[PDB]
Amino acid sequence: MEMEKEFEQIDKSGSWAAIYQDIRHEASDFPSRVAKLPKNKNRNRYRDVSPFDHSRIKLHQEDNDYINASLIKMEEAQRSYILTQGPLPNTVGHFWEMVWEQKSRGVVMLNRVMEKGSLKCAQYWPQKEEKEMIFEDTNLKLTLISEDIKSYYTVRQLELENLTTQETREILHFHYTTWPDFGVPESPASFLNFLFKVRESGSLSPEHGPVVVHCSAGIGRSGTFCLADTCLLLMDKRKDPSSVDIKKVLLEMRKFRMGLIQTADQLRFSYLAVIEGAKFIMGD
Repeated sequence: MEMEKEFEQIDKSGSWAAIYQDIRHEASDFPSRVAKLPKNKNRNRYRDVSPFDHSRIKLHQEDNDYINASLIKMEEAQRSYILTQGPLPNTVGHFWEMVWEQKSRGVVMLNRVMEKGSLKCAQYWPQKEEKEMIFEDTNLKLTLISEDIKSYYTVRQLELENLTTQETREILHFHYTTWPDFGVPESPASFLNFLFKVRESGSLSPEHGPVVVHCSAGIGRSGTFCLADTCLLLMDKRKDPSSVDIKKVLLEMRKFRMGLIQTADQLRFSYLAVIEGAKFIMGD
């Protein structure tokens, strides 16, 4: 069924809450035993958001290999993503260790450091060229190279140096700065423009490791980003684009991380973004 008609049908009948609860009921349940070990309590932001054991990213250290992060591997679309929580005061070094070890080119951030008057993640990158950051627990150095501030997003060039080997790499930071404190955006236009800027950079392409994408918990806004990207690519690749079923794609992604898409409003917004984005994919 053409999602655009499915959309109007759900909208006229006002059944978004019912559709969304169906997804919650059918979603996969896999173990997350490592996340729940006592030694990892200060590595999790939220008690009820954990990576599954089978898909969690492992840090390359013998001490403790745990980070709250998951690999979402989309086989038909030929895209992979790492979804993670916003870094905590005690996990900023782990976060950049994972970026290094997984050979990522881009980091996508969908929240502000403070929202609703509370801290939603650590200030984990440098704000001035001449004030670099050193993460002593993981032996990394991070320097701000340049910053481009636009009305709806900011893009930063960063240098990450492995101090053990003195290798350096350029990392691109894509920061969507205008998601509202409550609810979802009224139009998907600026979110789609942002997605296309990330694509254009190479950060989603198979010559690099998976993009790292986060918000506060790494499931709501972060799930909207990867869901929209994968659905648009499938519409490009298939003979019949109307065969792409956004609920089926979301359930496939939920095999790899729990809770993706947190509200019925986020589900509706994801439909809207794909419907409007397709009017470029099909050739306009």
